[PDB]
Amino acid sequence: AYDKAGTYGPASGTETIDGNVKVTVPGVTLRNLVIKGDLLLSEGVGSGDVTLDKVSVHGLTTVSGGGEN
Amino acid sequence: SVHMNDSVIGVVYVDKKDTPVRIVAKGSAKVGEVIIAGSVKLEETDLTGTGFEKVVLKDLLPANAKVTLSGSFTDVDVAASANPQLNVNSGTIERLTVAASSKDAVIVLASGVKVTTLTLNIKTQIKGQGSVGTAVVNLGGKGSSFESAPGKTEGIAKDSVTTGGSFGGGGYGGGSGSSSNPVVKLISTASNNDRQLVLKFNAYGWDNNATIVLTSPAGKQTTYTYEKNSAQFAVSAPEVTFTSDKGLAAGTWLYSVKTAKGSVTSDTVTGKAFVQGKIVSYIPAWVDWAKDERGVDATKFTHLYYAFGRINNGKVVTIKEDAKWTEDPTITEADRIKRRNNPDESNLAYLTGLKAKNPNLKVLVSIGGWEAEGFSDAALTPESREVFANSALDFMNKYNLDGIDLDWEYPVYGAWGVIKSRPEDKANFTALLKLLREKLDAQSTTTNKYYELAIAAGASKTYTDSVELTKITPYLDYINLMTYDLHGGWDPATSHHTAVYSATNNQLSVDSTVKLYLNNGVPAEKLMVGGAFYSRVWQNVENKGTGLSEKAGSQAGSPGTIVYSELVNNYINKNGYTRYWDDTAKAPYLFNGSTFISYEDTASAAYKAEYIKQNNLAGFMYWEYSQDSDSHELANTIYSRLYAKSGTPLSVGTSVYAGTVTMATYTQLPAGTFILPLTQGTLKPVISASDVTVSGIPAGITYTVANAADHRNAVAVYVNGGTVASNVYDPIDVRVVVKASAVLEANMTDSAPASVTIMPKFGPILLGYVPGWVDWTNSAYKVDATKLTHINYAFARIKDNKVVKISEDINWVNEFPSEEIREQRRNNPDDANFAYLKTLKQQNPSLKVLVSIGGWAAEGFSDAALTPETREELANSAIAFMHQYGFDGIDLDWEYPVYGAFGVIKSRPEDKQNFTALLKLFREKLDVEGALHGKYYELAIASAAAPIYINSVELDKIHQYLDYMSVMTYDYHGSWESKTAHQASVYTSALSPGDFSADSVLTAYRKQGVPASKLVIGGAFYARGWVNVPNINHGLFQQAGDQAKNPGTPTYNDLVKDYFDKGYTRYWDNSAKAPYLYNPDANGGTFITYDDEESLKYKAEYAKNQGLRGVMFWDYSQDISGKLLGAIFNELKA
Ligand code: NA
Repeated sequence: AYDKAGTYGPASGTETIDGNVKVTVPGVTLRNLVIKGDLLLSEGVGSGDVTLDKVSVHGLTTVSGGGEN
Repeated sequence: SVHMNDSVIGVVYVDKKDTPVRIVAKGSAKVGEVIIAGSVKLEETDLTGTGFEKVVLKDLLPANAKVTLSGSFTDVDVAASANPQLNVNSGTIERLTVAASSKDAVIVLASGVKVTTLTLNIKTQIKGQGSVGTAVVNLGGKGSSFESAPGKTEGIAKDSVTTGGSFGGGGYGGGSGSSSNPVVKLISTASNNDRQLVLKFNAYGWDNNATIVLTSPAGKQTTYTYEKNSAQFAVSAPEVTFTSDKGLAAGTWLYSVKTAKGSVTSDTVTGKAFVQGKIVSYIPAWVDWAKDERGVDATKFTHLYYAFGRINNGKVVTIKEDAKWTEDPTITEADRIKRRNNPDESNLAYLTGLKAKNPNLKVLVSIGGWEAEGFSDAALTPESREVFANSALDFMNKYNLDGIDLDWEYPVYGAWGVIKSRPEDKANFTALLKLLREKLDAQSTTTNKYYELAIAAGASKTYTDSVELTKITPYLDYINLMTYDLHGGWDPATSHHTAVYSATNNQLSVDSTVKLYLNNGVPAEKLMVGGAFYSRVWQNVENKGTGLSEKAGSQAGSPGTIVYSELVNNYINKNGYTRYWDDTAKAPYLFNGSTFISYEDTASAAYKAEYIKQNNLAGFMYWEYSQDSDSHELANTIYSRLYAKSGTPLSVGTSVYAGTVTMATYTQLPAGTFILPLTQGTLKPVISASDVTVSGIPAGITYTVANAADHRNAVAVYVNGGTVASNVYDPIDVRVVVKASAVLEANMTDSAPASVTIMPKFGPILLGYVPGWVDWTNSAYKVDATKLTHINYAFARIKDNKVVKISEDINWVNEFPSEEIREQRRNNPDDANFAYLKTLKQQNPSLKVLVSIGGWAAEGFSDAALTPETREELANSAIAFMHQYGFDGIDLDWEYPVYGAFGVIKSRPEDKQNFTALLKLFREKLDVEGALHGKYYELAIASAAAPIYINSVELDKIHQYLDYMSVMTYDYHGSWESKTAHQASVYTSALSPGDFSADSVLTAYRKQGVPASKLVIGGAFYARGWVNVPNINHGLFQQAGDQAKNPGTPTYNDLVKDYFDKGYTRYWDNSAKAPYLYNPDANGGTFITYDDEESLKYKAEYAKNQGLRGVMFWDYSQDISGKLLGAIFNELKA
């Protein structure tokens, strides 16, 4: 489940996935998710943002990109 | 940037290259361990959850990576060889650790940051204004630097770290700023044996002034200033020490101190100091104190603990409400019934009422005791503790007590299952004590009356291990140490239960206990030493040695404990029990070959008191007051020792138990024994000849001295008997000194020479006063001269410095306005009485009849005694009167020298010495008369009981001129006072400590040096009494109302026809050996005090046993039955 978008995820409702995710670009909100398995953030996130609202990561988060602002 | 909003993340790995990722955690977010292998900034913003916790900079971290933290972290670990820098920009880190691998590590702590623990394992540079609470500098951290000093530094390389600028930790630091004010800092307080309070304080801005206010334990405010009182102050640099006067009341003092400099008046500082000398007397709740007849003399102690209040439903109740106690199945149903009705409220009222006799007396409630349940639960929680404490204060307040003591026996171990206990007892006891102290202080802000808080504590190491001594001690005025039951029949071999010192390695003692307590931080000041008024017993002890440290078999029958009074009555040197002393432990014990008894006596009490003074302890506590001897000897010993004047050692004191050996003929002295109990000091169980000196035994009569059989502490002088060289016509005074070497106590001095008597063969005298205002020739009741040895004829009088018949004293003749009485007085039948006395002198040719000159209101002595010339004239005239009317001697009844009976007769200060010169001259003249007339003439006086009398006459200088003193051991109390008491009692009642008796009066004469054989004990054939006397204890020692209808002085004859069996019941004070009458109906209640046949028997017995010359009574006319006289006479013959 390897994202490159916008604000991708559910609304007022929690929603379960699994497997190794790879949010690979700036500005990508992810919301009311619950991720069994890993979260990757890659050098492709660059100098830009990535928000995570009421998320869960049962596996490993790995921040390899993002800037300071 | 990456935002982690109300999210959950686990482990996080950061290998961001080149410039940092910012990672933020918002709201309820939650992050696992962050592992840093690149550039990063953790931030926690608007965080309600926990966010980040553990962070580690790993060896994969690249050179010059930027790593910064903001937030609240747990463990942060710098473990990265690439010259790591950690920036901490805000927040907190519990433990930051710089690993041995992190070469040239730099840690930058921004100004608001707090690292609680920083651990250094490599030389580290710590920068910035951020704070480190403890830097742990291990060897690898040697030479680390801090721009701002850590709060504390630990670890082996502590002393190698550098701090502060180039100035050195904390910097140039200067100034300021405008200091000036006088501040007072308290250093400490101390007491000494003399009961001085010493206050030491550092006074900054010493301007040669300060003001101290002391509050006594009884509430007296008192002020001291450098101005009025620099005599009591001593200044050094900041050091100033205030020193009170000697002899302050024992217990807790409150003080305030402050300095000034003209106007600029310092902060007032306050505290508590403790004055040595407390005596805590435990008093049992299960005695009915209102009915008790053994008495309580609260002058001998400072504190009275009511033992005990109990715990029911987590509150404090009287012991009658404690079912564990009242329903003990081991006693009888009738025993339980007494327990259920235990008179606690009556008791408590009687005991606080003893304040009248000692106004400084504090009374506390002691809560708990052996087998008292409820403490573990009471202390369990903040609300259980609240009910309890409030309850305790209610008890204290309900009975008007002065404080609270707890005796929990014991926290944690519960005395091994006797009571309920738990591990938490230990902190819980601390909290409970804290609370009580809080509440008592709270209440005192309202009442302005200070309240004590104290405990009783176990002597064992188990006990000290179960409580928080250093923690509880600040809440306590003192700890009462239970330095008794140290050993007991539970031990397989005998030892001492309450010894002062440990004589062998496994014997516990007061000293072992006090050393244990001092070794745990408890101050000496706050330690009361315990003593016991009971023994511990072992049965079936092997019959070896002295019984001490010997094996014991079965304790099945054993009483366990025997109270001291019972030991005195039936064991100590009685019934085959030998008294022994352990001179290393300083403790006595008994052994009979099978039973061993360890106990506390007069000697162990003195060693214990001396230990207390020597170690500057708080005082002496004992369990329990009611177990003492009849005389309260243990209580009295304790008081004497702790209140002894520094610089004067105590003298050995004696009394007499057997003071007469009587000649069988003019020259044959039978064998006999004098016995003298010690009143102060304790004989060695076995004395030696050199420990006692006896003088006055006739030449060629041998004697030995030994300890008296069947007495605990008395000398026996065994007179062998034999043939005295010449006839013995008068008594021989025998004097016994008990030397310092006789006693167990260390630094006493010799007793005064005690007087006892060898009586000549006719025995004691029996002297009757015969009133001259009775016409004896015509009186149907006659004088029986076979029952008297002596008569005093009352009276001749003094007119114009000449001795005259009583009809020539116009003051007396006209005393009453009755013209009948005046005529009868003018015609007083003296000549007829003198012919009558002469006929007496035929049917008892050995009778002596003396003329008494003087009596009540009789004038002329002070004038007669004034110069050699007036003495001469009075003496010559008294002698002419003596011969003219056929008298065999002269008695002088001067009532009274110096004080004149408070203005009834003329008096002067000079009467004191002139009385001595008067008697001396009278004895000289009567020697002359005797040597002219072929016979011996007596000279005697009548003398009074009051200390003012004793002080107004030179008793030790006058006895030599006198055949005897007829001491008026009567009129002690009467209508001039409002409270009832015995007017003539032979002993002082147990219920009126310090009161008058024959015993007390005749002892005081002896302590002035008068020989026993020059004393005559006085009986009164009349009564005194009071009206409006409450019907409580049949009127005895009761406050009485208006005395306008007082019965005055009825004679025994009046008693017979008007009082006996007329609504009066006869009672008996057995301790006083005195009768009294009560009639609830007569005049608001009427109480009568008199002598009867029984009391006169005992006066007579007293005379015989004390070696007195005899007995006298006033007067023959007052008992026409002959029974009062017959009682004396039969006992003196017996
Ligand atoms: Na946190």
